[PDB]
Amino acid sequence: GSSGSSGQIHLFSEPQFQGHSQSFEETTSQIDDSFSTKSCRVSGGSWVVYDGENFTGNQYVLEEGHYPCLSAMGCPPGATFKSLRFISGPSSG
Repeated sequence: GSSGSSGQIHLFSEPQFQGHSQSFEETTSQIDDSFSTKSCRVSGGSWVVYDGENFTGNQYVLEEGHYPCLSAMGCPPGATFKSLRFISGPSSG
């Protein structure tokens, strides 16, 4: 039906892409032990991170790029993502 540029997100427990790391190619609902994430890495489409489970609560999207810290992403100092939603952003049609 709809296909194009692949998408994926790379989360890192510690800032500067350090410490623990977790990548998600498909839409996630629960994070590994709700492991906090200070830095992330978007690649191919945007990604929404909800502090609540089942994509509930507040949502914070992320453009394509490299986020060394949270500030740059916008998220407040002390946010914990529980669910993820891969955004195909662009679509051929």
